Amino acid sequence: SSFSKAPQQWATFARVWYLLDGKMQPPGKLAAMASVKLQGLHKPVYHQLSDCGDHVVIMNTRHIAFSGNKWEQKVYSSHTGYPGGFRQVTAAQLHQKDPVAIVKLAIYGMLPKNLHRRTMMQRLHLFPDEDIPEDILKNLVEELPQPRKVPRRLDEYTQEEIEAFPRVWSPPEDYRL
Amino acid sequence: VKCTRARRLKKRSLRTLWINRITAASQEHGLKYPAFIINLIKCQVELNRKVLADLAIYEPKTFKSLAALAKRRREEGFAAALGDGKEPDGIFSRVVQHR
Amino acid sequence: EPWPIHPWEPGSSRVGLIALKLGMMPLWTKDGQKHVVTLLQVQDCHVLKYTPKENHNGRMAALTVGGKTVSHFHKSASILEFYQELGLPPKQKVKIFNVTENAVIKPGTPLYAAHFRPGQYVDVTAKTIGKGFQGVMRRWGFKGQPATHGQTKTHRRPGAISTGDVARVWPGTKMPGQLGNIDRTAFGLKVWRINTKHNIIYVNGSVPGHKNCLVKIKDSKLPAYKDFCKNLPFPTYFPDGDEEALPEDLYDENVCQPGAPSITFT
Amino acid sequence: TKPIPRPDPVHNIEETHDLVLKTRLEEKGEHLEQGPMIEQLSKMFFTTKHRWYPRGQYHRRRRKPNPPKDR
Amino acid sequence: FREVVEILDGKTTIIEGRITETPQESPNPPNPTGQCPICRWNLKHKYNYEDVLLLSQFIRPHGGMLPRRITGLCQEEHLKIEECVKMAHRAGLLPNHRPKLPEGFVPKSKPRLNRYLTRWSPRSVKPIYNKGHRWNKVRMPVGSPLLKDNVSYSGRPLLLYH
Amino acid sequence: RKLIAEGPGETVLVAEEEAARVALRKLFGFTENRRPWDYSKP
Amino acid sequence: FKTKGVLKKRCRDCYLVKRRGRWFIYCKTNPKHKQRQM
RNA sequence: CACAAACGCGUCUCAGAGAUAAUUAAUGAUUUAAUCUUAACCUAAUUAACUCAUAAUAAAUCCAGCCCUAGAACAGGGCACA
Ligand SMILES: [Mg+2]
Ligand SMILES: [Mg+2]
Ligand SMILES: [Mg+2]
Ligand SMILES: [Mg+2]
Ligand SMILES: [Mg+2]
Ligand SMILES: [Mg+2]
Ligand SMILES: [Mg+2]
Ligand SMILES: [Mg+2]
Ligand SMILES: [Mg+2]
Ligand SMILES: [Mg+2]
Ligand SMILES: [Mg+2]
Ligand SMILES: [Zn+2]
Ligand SMILES: [Zn+2]
Repeated sequence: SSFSKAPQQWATFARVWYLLDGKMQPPGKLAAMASVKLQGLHKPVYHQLSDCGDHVVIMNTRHIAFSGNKWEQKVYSSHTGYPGGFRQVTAAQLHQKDPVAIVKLAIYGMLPKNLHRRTMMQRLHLFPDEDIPEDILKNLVEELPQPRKVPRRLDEYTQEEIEAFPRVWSPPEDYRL
Repeated sequence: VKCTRARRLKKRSLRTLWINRITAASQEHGLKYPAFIINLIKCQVELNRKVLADLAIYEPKTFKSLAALAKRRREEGFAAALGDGKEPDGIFSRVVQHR
Repeated sequence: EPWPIHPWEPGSSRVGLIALKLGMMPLWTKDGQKHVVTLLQVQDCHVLKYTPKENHNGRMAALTVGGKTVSHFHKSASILEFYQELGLPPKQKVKIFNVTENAVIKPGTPLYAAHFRPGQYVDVTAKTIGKGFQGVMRRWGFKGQPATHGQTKTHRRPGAISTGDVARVWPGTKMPGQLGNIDRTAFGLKVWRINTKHNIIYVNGSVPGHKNCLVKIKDSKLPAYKDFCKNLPFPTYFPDGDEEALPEDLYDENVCQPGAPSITFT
Repeated sequence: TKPIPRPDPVHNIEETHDLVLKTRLEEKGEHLEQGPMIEQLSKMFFTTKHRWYPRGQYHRRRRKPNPPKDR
Repeated sequence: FREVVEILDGKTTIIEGRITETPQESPNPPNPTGQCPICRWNLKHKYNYEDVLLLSQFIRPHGGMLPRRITGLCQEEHLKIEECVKMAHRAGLLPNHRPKLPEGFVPKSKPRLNRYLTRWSPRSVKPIYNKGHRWNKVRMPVGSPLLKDNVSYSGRPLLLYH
Repeated sequence: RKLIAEGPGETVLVAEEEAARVALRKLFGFTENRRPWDYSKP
Repeated sequence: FKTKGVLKKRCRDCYLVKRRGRWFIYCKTNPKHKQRQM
């Protein structure tokens, strides 16, 4: 509370590094919080003219999940400027070629369309797997919770829970499976 | 002409900035802005967004107390709605008339 | 102090050379056909530095090869320092070859034209003859307008360049500009003759670039001759390894040698 | 809480001449071109390269010499 | 449960049916008056693709569906549970309910893309290159429409097309 | 093992110096949350 | 195959199957009865 | 072709992997038969595109003057053999 002016300003406008797991998580919901943190909309001291911005490191990018048939239906279109140089790549193909590109484009779209978008994008770090350099690892402060709960598989359920779950119907003995 | 238009728009811009700051501070306490606002209103606490943003920026303890009060009011309202009982009333849900 | 020599593998690649384009010569085959060969003279080929596979590409290592000798008085301080630490005089053209990790050679090793044997397919990279800022007819081959049917100041103009509705021209539009002074590579050039004494390679077909210019020679990367390096010396040609002097000229199985019985059909 | 990390090492110390050893840790200098310098600064501060370029007379003259200060 | 066992002993084929013990229904259902199993266990408008413990009760070991005349469900719940089972299988749940192929498990393919709430088959939907404008937009369907009657604690309708 | 003061800084040494300054101010009573000077007529 | 908007069986051996996201009337006795819903 | 160059009418070279739309059959329930499956598991025959191996550039702070097959200017390559 009773700090000098320079250290108080430094503490108020200090940058923060956040961690975000991307395994079994929707790109849109990940990008929402990524954009919030990048713009600094989580800080009561936020202002458009101010340079308040926090770094976000997203891991397990290759293990991302799309709801529905977006893997097969969603497309990304680019153009090289040259005639006949317009390409439309499926989401699955784009993820196979570069896992980072999906979440990178999602965050790029969710970010505001001003000139600060490039500046806040340069603060973003995306990694396909849990292989992060120590220089970035030593800067992490906290890890944001996963926006989507990962459902359990059948084999991942414990036997006590399986037994506690009642059997709704009784199969006949004469039937064959 | 732009000066007049921007003077008119300054109130809206500063209100939106205050709302954004309040949303930031409330989500920092794990509470949503509409719920926080409606629960603070239900507690007969007439503080505008400017004062709320100033408190969030400079009075973290006071703003956390306000957020806790709003969450308590929300929980009391939810309990009353679930119960549907006239006799059971929350401590902070009581309404005080003018004096 | 030779580096260890690794056995040849099917997925391995060999290092190239840097030669000088002398000129063109005819060469007749035993079947009566006539081909045109180009003379590439390997004056000074030396391995300068070695770059690790991980630090260069992550798939294949890189070997740096120098060309013919040049003067010290016209090179930069950093280049002179690098050559002083290497122990060799400065070279003219410095090139990088992508080779596999099992075919690496110690820097400072010289290379000879015997690296290629009679009968092989090589790729030649060089800067073609730069024709400067040339017109569109010479550059892209666009046909001109009629010469005397009334055309006014248009005999070599490109004509229409775009469309009215687009209100702009596409970046891929062909326009007059620089022509020739660019690096090009010719693939699948067959080699017929190897002159050991003068270190000369006879490569079939035309070689991009003017005469008396540096040429980067490597093996053919075409899929038809991907595994032709098995019979060739895998690391490089070591004149001291065999302890036997090769003949002055090595010919292919079909080359009609200058000393011939004047073959006649039967 | 965790203890404060302390890093204190002087590898430039020479037993032959401490006077030269002291200047060995101070004679470090480097100069780069504008492009590489801007790229290095952008990489260090996690910003873009467009910020570090200088500005012209028209913008540098109109800056307020004595901006108001609060507090 | 009935199992078919085949024995080969010197150009002789013996086909036999063996009956094994099977689990029975729990003694106390919350609504014994309900004729339908789900409708009497009060799981109607409650289950989803995430609830694997209910979907795994009646499915063949190779992931196949079970006849309604044997199961006993109402037609609507039967269709909803079939849709949920298909969605779970496409999403990657029920790992142990796949046929065992010793020859095909060695040649690995591209890694399985993580997905959930998938409505159509991954191999039958062509990419939408036009995607439509704001007023006319080809929305991407997510989830099965048969699950629109599930309880919504938040109260917001489930977006079936996004 | 009882926290008396805390201080931020760019580096660890500056943060420690600021924490020492905060502790000294708290001990001497010259704090931002102190009693304002009394301007009245006794 | 004939592409149609409405599919109908031309004989008793035609069977309707949903494949590749479309509907197909397949007939083995009469191959000319192959119908594909557009 | 009255320049040492340019030029064609003259000469040399021109490629591997994945992927698919339509359409074929294996295994299999809803619909214990069958059925290529907007049911899964791996399937195999498969258009053109499209990407990727591969290919090219990819050694920073000497540049007054003199040549150049390098070039509008600016740039670039050489000036030790002789
Ligand atoms: Mg007003
Ligand atoms: Mg030229
Ligand atoms: Mg003409
Ligand atoms: Mg005229
Ligand atoms: Mg004329
Ligand atoms: Mg005229
Ligand atoms: Mg336009
Ligand atoms: Mg069957
Ligand atoms: Mg059949
Ligand atoms: Mg490539
Ligand atoms: Mg030069
Ligand atoms: Zn029912
Ligand atoms: Zn028929």
